[PDB]
Amino acid sequence: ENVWYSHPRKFGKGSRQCRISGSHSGLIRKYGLNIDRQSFREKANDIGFYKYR
Amino acid sequence: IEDALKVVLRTSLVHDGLARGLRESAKALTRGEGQLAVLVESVTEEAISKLVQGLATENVPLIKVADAKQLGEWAGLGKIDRDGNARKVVGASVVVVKNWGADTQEREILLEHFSQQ
Amino acid sequence: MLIPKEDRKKIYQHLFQEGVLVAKKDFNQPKHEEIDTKNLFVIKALQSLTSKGFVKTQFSWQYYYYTLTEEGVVYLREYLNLPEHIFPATYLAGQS
Amino acid sequence: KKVYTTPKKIRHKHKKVKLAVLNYYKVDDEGKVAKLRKECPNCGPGIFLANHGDRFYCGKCHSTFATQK
Amino acid sequence: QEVVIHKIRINLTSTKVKQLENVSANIIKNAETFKLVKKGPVRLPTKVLKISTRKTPNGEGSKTWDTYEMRIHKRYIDLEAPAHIVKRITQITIEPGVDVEVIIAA
Ligand SMILES: [Zn+2]
Repeated sequence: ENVWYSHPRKFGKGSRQCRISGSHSGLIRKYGLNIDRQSFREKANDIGFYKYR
Repeated sequence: IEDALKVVLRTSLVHDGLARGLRESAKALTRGEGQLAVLVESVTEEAISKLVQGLATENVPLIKVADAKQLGEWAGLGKIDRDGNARKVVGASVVVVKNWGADTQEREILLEHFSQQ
Repeated sequence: MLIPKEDRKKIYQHLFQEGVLVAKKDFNQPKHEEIDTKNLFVIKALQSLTSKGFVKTQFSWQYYYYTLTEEGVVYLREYLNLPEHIFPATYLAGQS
Repeated sequence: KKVYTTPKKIRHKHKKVKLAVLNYYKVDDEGKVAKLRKECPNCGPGIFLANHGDRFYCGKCHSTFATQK
Repeated sequence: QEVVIHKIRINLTSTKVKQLENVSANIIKNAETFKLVKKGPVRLPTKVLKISTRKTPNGEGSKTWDTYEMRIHKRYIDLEAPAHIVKRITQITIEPGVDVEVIIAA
């Protein structure tokens, strides 16, 4: 409820936020994925990226 | 006896309109909001009761009578869980009904008996 | 958590109407979708509801996945009084 | 982990302040009910104001209302 | 009863090539059966979506990189054809994977 609990979280690490764990380190924003690297590694074959070259 | 009591309390609970206590009751009274007020005839001081009556007079109608604890039980205050009561004890003090819900029964009959003889 | 009662009631009603609740782990934020309340409160309410059976919970991709059992539904109805034969979507209506 | 931090100063939170109250809405001996102190017209007559010292202040719309007399 | 020529572009999008090929074949067959003016399935530069990522989740170790890539196939078709019937045609036959998009203009 507090109108003093949050300052601007506009960019960098604020709005630039994870879409799996809730982390902030290693954020591939390419094609608007917003996934962490490690998670992506174990999921990319389902999202559709592979090891062709 | 008294169909527009328990049922009315239930309706109030459904639609949020049991201004239970003093301050809440007063608030309900101040404008055309509180339709029916239930007080206790047998309480300490009685000055408070008189004040309540005055406020009502300033909608007016009041159902008097005693039996505070029973009224409290009817209205539902505390923890239910089972089917009935399951508390220590709770009185009525002053309860002002702001809602009505469904008609029929003795809704207007009790009122007629009281306000309009 | 202590939620303003009316808001809580509204939330409950919405849940009943749906049979499904979301609200992500996006705390602090102004307002949830569909229901016009602060999210934290909603989440807490949901958790409370779950605590005794009632609802289901999954934390997947920070989403929260809230759906009620029939007993839970009944309890919800009791909480908000509401007459017989008012349906979420567990009771089938369409054709597929 | 490094342990213990004491810069002192501790407090509870706030008192409810119980009382018996309702000296407001004052009564004349069977005839008329009288409104003590002050009450807010902007929020609705009946909603009582608070008097402090050259200030009359609402509770429901707190920071919104201030009156001087 | 309408009979009005649209002159319409239809774009396909697919991560899978075989499915796309099948869809193209289907479209060609449809064109043949109804006898319609077309520009034969035109290929595009296939966008390869490269995400370069260190395979190590901690960083401690040798410098190993993996470029996780997704080759995306477009392929479009141009149909100079009538109205309602054409619309009906350009909706049916769906393979899992390939997305069919029909635009507008009359
Ligand atoms: Zn005010």
